[PDB]
Amino acid sequence: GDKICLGHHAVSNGTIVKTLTNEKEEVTNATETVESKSLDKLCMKSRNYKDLGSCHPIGMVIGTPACDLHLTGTWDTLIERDNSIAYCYPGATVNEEALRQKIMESGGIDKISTGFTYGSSINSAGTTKACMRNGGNSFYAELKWLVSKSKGQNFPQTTNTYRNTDSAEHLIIWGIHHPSSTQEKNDLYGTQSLSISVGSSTYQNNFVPVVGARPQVNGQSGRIDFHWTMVQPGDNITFSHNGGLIAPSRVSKLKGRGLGIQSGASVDNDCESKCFWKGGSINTKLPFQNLSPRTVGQCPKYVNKKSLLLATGMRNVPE
Amino acid sequence: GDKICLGHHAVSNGTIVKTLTNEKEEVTNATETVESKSLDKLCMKSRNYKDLGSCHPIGMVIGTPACDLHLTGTWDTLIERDNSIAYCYPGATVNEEALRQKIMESGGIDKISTGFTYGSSINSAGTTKACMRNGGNSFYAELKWLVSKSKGQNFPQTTNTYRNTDSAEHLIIWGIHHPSSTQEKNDLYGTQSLSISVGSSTYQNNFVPVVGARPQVNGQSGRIDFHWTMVQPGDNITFSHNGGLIAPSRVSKLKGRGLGIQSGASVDNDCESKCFWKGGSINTKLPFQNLSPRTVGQCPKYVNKKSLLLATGMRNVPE
Amino acid sequence: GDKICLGHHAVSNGTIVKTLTNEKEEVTNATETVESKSLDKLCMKSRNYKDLGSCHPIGMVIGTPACDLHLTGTWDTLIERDNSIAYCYPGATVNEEALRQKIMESGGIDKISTGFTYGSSINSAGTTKACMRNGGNSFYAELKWLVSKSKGQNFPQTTNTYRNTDSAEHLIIWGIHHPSSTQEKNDLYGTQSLSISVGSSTYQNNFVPVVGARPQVNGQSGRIDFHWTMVQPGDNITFSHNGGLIAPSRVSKLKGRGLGIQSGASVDNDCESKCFWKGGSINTKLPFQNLSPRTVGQCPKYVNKKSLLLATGMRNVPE
Amino acid sequence: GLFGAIAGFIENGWEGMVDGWYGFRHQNAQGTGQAADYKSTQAAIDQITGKLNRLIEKTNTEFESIESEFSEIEHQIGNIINWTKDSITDIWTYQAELLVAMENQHTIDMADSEMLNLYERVRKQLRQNAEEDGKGCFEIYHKCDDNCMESIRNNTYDHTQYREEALLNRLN
Amino acid sequence: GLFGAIAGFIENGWEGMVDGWYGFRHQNAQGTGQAADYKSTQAAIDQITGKLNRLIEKTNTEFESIESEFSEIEHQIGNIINWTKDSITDIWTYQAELLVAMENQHTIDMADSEMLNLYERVRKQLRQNAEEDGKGCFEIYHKCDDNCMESIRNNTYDHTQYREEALLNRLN
Amino acid sequence: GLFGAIAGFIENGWEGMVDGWYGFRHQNAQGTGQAADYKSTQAAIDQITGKLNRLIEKTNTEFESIESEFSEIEHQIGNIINWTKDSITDIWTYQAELLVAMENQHTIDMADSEMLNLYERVRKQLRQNAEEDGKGCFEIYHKCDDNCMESIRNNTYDHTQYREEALLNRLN
Ligand SMILES: *[C@@H]1O[C@H](CO)[C@@H](O)[C@H](O)[C@H]1NC(C)=O
Ligand SMILES: *[C@@H]1O[C@H](CO)[C@@H](O)[C@H](O)[C@H]1NC(C)=O
Ligand SMILES: *[C@@H]1O[C@H](CO)[C@@H](O)[C@H](O)[C@H]1NC(C)=O
Ligand SMILES: *[C@@H]1O[C@H](CO)[C@@H](O)[C@H](O)[C@H]1NC(C)=O
Ligand SMILES: *[C@@H]1O[C@H](CO)[C@@H](O)[C@H](O)[C@H]1NC(C)=O
Ligand SMILES: *[C@@H]1O[C@H](CO)[C@@H](O)[C@H](O)[C@H]1NC(C)=O
Ligand SMILES: *[C@@H]1O[C@H](CO)[C@@H](O)[C@H](O)[C@H]1NC(C)=O
Ligand SMILES: *[C@@H]1O[C@H](CO)[C@@H](O)[C@H](O)[C@H]1NC(C)=O
Ligand SMILES: *[C@@H]1O[C@H](CO)[C@@H](O)[C@H](O)[C@H]1NC(C)=O
Ligand SMILES: *[C@H]1O[C@H](CO)[C@@H](O)[C@H](O)[C@H]1NC(C)=O
Ligand SMILES: *[C@H]1O[C@H](CO)[C@@H](O)[C@H](O)[C@H]1NC(C)=O
Ligand SMILES: *[C@H]1O[C@H](CO)[C@@H](O)[C@H](O)[C@H]1NC(C)=O
Repeated sequence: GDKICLGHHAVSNGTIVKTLTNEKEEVTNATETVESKSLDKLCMKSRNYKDLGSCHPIGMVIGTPACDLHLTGTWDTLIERDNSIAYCYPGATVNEEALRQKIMESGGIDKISTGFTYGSSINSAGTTKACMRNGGNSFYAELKWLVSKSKGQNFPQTTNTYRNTDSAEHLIIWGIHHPSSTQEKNDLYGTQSLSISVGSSTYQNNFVPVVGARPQVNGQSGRIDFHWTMVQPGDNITFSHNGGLIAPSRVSKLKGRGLGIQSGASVDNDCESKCFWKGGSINTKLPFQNLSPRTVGQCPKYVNKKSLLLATGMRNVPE
Repeated sequence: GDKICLGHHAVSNGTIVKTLTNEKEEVTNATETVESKSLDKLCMKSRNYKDLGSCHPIGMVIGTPACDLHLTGTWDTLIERDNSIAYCYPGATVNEEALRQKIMESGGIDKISTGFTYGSSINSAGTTKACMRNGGNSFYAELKWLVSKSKGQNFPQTTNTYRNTDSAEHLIIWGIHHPSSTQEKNDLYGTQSLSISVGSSTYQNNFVPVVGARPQVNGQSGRIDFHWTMVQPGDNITFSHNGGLIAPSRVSKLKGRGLGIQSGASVDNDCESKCFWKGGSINTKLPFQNLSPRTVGQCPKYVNKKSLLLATGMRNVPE
Repeated sequence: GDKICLGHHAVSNGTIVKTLTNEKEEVTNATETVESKSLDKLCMKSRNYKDLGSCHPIGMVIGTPACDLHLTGTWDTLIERDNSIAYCYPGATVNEEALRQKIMESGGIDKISTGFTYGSSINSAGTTKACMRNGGNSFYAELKWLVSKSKGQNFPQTTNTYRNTDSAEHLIIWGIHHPSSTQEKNDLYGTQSLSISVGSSTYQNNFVPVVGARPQVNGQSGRIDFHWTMVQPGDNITFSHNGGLIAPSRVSKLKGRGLGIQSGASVDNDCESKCFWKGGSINTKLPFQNLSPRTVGQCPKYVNKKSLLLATGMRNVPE
Repeated sequence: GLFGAIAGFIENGWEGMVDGWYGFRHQNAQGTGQAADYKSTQAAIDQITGKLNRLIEKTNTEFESIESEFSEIEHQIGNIINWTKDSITDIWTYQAELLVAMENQHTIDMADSEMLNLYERVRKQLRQNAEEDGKGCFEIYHKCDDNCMESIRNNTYDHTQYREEALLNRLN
Repeated sequence: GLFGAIAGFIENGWEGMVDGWYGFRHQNAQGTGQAADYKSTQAAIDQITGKLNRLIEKTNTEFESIESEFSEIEHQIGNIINWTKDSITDIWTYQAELLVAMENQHTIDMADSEMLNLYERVRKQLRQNAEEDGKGCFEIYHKCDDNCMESIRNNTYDHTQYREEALLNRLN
Repeated sequence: GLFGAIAGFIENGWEGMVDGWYGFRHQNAQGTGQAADYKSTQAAIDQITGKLNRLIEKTNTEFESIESEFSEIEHQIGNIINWTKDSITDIWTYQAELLVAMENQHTIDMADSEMLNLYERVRKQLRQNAEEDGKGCFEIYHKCDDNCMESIRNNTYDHTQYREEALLNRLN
């Protein structure tokens, strides 16, 4: 008899995949579902980015010299680098991390003046060689180191209140100076008990500068501790102080939304991407990726597999 | 030959669904799996609810005037509204949010008296125009503003200890008065260094009232810092003070379990529900819902889909 | 015609499982996927474990009597029990929980001497009946209760700084004594204002011992507040004080990584396990378990099912 | 599809059939008829009901608020919550999308299967007395009046009774 | 079910069959017999073992305590942990419930399939020389002794060899 | 496998076939030939493409860093994050593993099905004019030249035209 036979194709070039019943199935073809390749750069095409270079986000709000180019601006993307400078005079901010995060998600900052005036017996322009600009000693651009105008004299009881007349919350930072010696305290402020209280309608806190001997950084054995809040629209914030306050001259308004990236990778304006990590930028249509759990933007989900092949052909049965 | 033919049904009114292969499959029928409808109300049928209205949960524990109807009670459901009042004399409580949460999960509060007595030279019934009742000046119902009985006199060193003789932990709140002027401090308490220490077997802390000016609310430029702990059964808590303590007259026992709802929706006693959100109440047998990730009770899981149709018929092939 | 018939097997011994369609399908056989059995012991075979017994991890760092066997060591597994002792003289440590966690995650501790010397007028070997060893009064092994050598004498202004010359961060703890009476303060230290400041490059704080009465524990009505930091390699930490400091004699270096287990179950050295919980040890090849969400090590995932049967046979159709 | 019947060798559905999901349709000397199959229609419906009973009316577990709708909370802890919540929404939406996709794939392929089973049933009933058209029909090589057609529909048709004539007409 | 054999046209299982999962049963002039099919039984068992090997043996990742069992802590951060842990438990219990449900659906339908495949194998092997009963049996229109029955069971049955007469007895 | 064709009764693939996935291959008086089936090959490819279009191209949701890459964060809150992240990685790696496994099981079984559907198509076309070999071939009991072979491949073959001869050669 004559005959007609039905059959399928095969390849010698077979591929192995996993199923519900078998861990090695040859199929004719298959495709990778887990992205393993990343670009060694930050793909910034068609984004208003801000590369902070040596500036740390917090320095933008207090006005460290390293951050002079970045005291104001708008951006949809902020880039932090690893040994960026936040502080000139040694110190620390309370809830630094929260503050760092609010700025990195902000998409822009504007500076509004406090209008605080002090009157004589206060010298409101203290400077230090820890915060150089040039020529000479300077201080944080957004704050004022207030000091008795006369060396030994007691610092006057003073009161300053800032009033938010905008319709958006403003961020206020201030510092408290912790001097290195009882002599230094006496010279900058009184020989009197120091006390600083800060109060709004929704916030209330008290501080005491504290004297003591400490290592030098870098620089100085004294310190500044920064503290901050949000002032609601229409609210007033009052500072009551008699020495030790590092007062705000400008407050900050954070503007909208932006993507904050922490990376040392260099910027590239010719590729686009919606996904970033420390090692750069990830651009793929695959649903999963191999590279890092710590990513930002619109990212495929991180998995612990080197490879997951999806079959794109039938079972392979060679001749 | 005579013929018999086998076939299936179809419909002119076809429906589209998704499969593994195809994003538009016509089937004869299908049913929605994602709930999208919510009720504009809080379905309280057959629940012992408590609507706090203008009272903030924290005001129930210190006894703000707005919370007089809610100083004790049992409930299986507590409702908070958005501009509820916690404080009459301005202040803030440490770990407010934890405290607010413990109460919203509590299902009832009882008030147990501290029995603290003071002896003369102390006037233990200070009142203020900031906390009005009927008639005249009042104070928080659960606390006592202790003050020198004679205006300029030093406040006596005093000691009060509360002992938990129940078999459940009790919540103790107390305040520390931060006065607005050295004059006001001098008039309420001594001209002496103030110091307040609080100690149990499992808790220990020291406080210092701090003088300073803060915006008037609304009212006053002084403030009160509220602090709290749990006192274990059988444990004692002692207060050592010489002016500045706002002492507890009653402590609180939180009773069991309840569902805490934060919503502005109005209550309805004719529908029932096990699921609630800010926008009201959600009542469905479907496994998913569309309305909010922020829900409380026994809720379907939130998803980012408008619609997910489950096929309840075969593939639809019309004539 | 002669007949050949095809058929499958069945059993009288049928089992019920769930499918997509049916909640009750008889199949010929099935197997459990959710582990429900645990061992009431801690399987420690082939691990360098340390069972702390009555010692609390924090006591290892300050040197409570109960912890004398555990002041140094290396381990890959640390076991805590429920009413372990941390303190002899009553007190509390700030951020106790973080400290407890750092130790339970540590895999070993070494003690490095501070080398602080004091000179006469200071008696640096204060002891108490609250911290007994053999024979007589003692104190925490890693700290020194400094006291005026003469009963009524003012305590000398003193300064000690410790320098980390290792290449790993060291943990320093210190205490601050809050005495029970002005009489006790006067006898241990001066009749003078007490003040203690502590400062490094990364840390800076001041303390004031506070006199006051608190319940006897049990023992004493005074208290100690423990405070701690990490001293970075190369950094100095200085203590300035005039009475009230409980000084470190030794600091701690935490060494690598280890599994911290909290359980009351007794140890067994002849089973092995990678998964532990309060109730003991879980050893299974099944992907899920029934016993606790709170487990440590390499554990199957917790589920809320008593049982989930996987079919290992066909549909069962009996005769 | 998978079983090659619905949208396979049967060209299309019958919109006139409203008594059931699968069914019969005949033509003989006395005219035409239409009728639904109970056993196959019920088989399909019961498994869809089974699916619906598993997804609907499950009991959910209790969750309390971990955030405040009204008092903004510490920003660091807020971000950790937002992150965890969005991370969980992504998981549930994906699962839901997967669940429905695969259940639907199965429902459709199930329905195709029940149609094939009904075909195979009838084919075996008619033994050598009929031949498959290829379009879903069987041509019967004997004269099959309305009672004969009913016998096929209620599984009482005896092929033996018509075998000798069927074979004779197949051999011409 | 899906493939219409198990709980389909084969009305029930054989409890006497304990050598294997699928098998044969015959009747000819020399009496009756029963015998299991190796290839089909092994095909089904191996895919169950495949499933079992995937669900057993997975390597788990290390976790540390983020709570204290004994010095119960602080409340705000606790509530966030409870929430996150219950949220995850819901996810794993659901997945488990889905995993098993669908694997079971597949196991059952797989087993049905291997039974159909065994039927189809034999049907094609007998060519023109047998007819399907409709109940899972083939009626053989030639005289088939115990060796002939074995040929069918190991796919060595030669259609050519009995065709002459099979046809002859079908011609009636 | 499930449908018993690929790695079933068809013993192997054709590597010479590069025009499509499924196809025909003949032998008659004029020699041999090979040709691919469009409809079945397209049916299989389109469903693989469908699968690929669901897994690729998905839109993701936006996430911010809750960790710092550069500054040490509080150890307690860090541990809670590590826990939550590892907990979520476990979930996604498991799901991915499951997704692919089951999609692959389905792809393979789909492809088998299309091969069966092509078989069944041709079987029904040839009516009583051919017989199944059992290994994927049909033996034609009439003389089928190259135009006749094409008629089968383009669904234009009329069985009635060759029936009388076919039956005659089936009967002797
Ligand atoms: C072999 O298979 C790969 C897919 O794995 C395919 O893309 C490629 O074209 C093939 N190569 C050759 C030379 O046939
Ligand atoms: C293998 O995979 C992809 C699609 O998944 C395809 O583009 C590629 O050409 C394939 N290779 C062959 C030879 O089919
Ligand atoms: C301070 O802010 C309050 C709103 O809380 C406002 O009523 C008041 O007018 C402001 N101060 C003055 C002097 O207007
Ligand atoms: C039309 O079909 C829909 C579902 O697609 C069904 O709910 C409705 O009852 C049907 N109505 C008519 C008139 O066919
Ligand atoms: C559509 O499905 C629902 C249940 O899923 C059912 O109540 C209704 O009968 C269906 N509509 C039609 C026309 O069958
Ligand atoms: C204080 O509480 C303790 C329990 O810790 C108890 O033994 C003691 O009697 C109490 N003291 C007083 C004065 O009641
Ligand atoms: C039951 O199924 C299990 C699956 O592990 C298998 O080991 C065992 O042999 C089976 N027993 C019976 C009686 O089928
Ligand atoms: C104090 O610390 C600095 C580094 O921070 C170091 O240079 C110096 O040697 C230290 N002081 C002493 C006396 O060792
Ligand atoms: C099929 O069943 C009916 C009852 O539903 C029965 O009365 C009838 O006699 C049967 N059909 C024929 C052709 O006998
Ligand atoms: C999530 O929390 C952040 C603060 O960390 C807040 O800005 C944001 O509004 C919250 N999410 C939404 C949807 O509001
Ligand atoms: C969960 O944590 C809360 C404190 O936030 C605690 O009250 C509760 O007991 C914990 N859950 C269980 C099961 O105990
Ligand atoms: C098969 O179809 C083609 C159309 O492409 C037609 O030209 C051809 O004539 C058909 N077959 C035969 C045998 O004629």
